[PDB]
Amino acid sequence: IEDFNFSSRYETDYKNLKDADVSRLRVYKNIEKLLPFYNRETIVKYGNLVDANNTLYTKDLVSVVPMKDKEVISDINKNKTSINKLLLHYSDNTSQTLDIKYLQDFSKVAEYEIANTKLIYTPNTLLHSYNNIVKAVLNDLKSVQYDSDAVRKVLDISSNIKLTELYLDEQFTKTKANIEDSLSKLLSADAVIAENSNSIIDNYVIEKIKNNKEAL
Amino acid sequence: DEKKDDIKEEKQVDKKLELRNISNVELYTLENNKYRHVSSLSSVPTNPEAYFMKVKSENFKDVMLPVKSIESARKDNQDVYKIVGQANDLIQHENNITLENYTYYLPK
Repeated sequence: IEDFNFSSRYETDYKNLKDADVSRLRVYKNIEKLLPFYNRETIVKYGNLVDANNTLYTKDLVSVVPMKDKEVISDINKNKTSINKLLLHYSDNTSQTLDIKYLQDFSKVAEYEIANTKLIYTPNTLLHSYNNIVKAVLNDLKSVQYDSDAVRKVLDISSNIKLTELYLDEQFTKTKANIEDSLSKLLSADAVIAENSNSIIDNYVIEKIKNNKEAL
Repeated sequence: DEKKDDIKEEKQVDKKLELRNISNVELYTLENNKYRHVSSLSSVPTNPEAYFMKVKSENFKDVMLPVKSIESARKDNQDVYKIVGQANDLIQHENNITLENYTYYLPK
C-alpha cells in the first residue's frame, strides 16, 4: 500500500508515443542516461535519430565526463571549458570515448553535442552555484582539530583510547587545507538544486553539513 | 465555442525539463527554525514559502524543488493539499495534458 505517489507519478512508459519504435526500446533506454532532465518527446526524437551502425544499441550504464583524462566532476566550474572526452561504460564492460563540444546550454542544464553522430550529452547537474553554501560553512569547517574533544565525541571512543591506530592525521590536515574544492564537488555531485531566488534549500544544505561537520 | 485549425510539423519539439522516473517524495519545512520532515498532516495551508520538495527516484539522484503554492483540494473526494514545485521550465506530462509545474497530492 502507498499514499498517492510512485504509481500515478511513476509514468516511466516509453511505449505508445507519437513516434515510438518497439525495435528501439533499448536504444531509448540507453539514450536516457545520455540526456536526463528532458521530456519524453525529445528523448524519443533523439532515439529515432540514433544511427543503427553505432554501438549505442547494446546495454548502457552511467557515463562520466573526463577532460583529457582528468575526470572532471564540478560541471559549473568547467562548463565553459570543453570536456573533450565522454566515457560510455556499457554493461558489457566495454569502454568507448567520444569527442565532445560545448554548445547552447540552458540557464540550468548544459548541452554538449557529439560531432560524429549528431547526438547530445548533458551532465547530471543544473549548474547551480554553491558559492553561497561553501562560503557560509567554510570557516566553520576550518575550525576543527583532529585531536580535539568534539572529534572524539563523534567517534564512539573514550578519552583514554588514543587516535594513533587510524594513521590519518597528516591527511586530516591535507583535507582541512583543500576542503574548498572537495566540498564544492561534493555539493555539485550529491543532489540537484533548482533554486533560483530564495535560499531555503541552500540553508537546509548548510544546516545539514554544519550538523555533522566533524563526521564529514 | 470556436476552435482554430492549426498545421504543425515537429521540426523542433518542445525542449523542457521533466522527471521521468520519480518515486515517493518527501517534504520539509522551517516551522521551528530547523528543517523538519513534515511527511504528512498538512492540516492548515502554511502561507509562508519555507517548504522545499525533495523528490526521490531510483534511476538517478534526488532533485530538490522549492515549493510554489499549497492548495487544499479533493483528488479522491478527500482532504488533500495540492503542492507544486518551481523551476524554470519543468513540466509534467500526465493524462495527455501538459502542466507548467510538477504537482503531487497529499492524501492524508
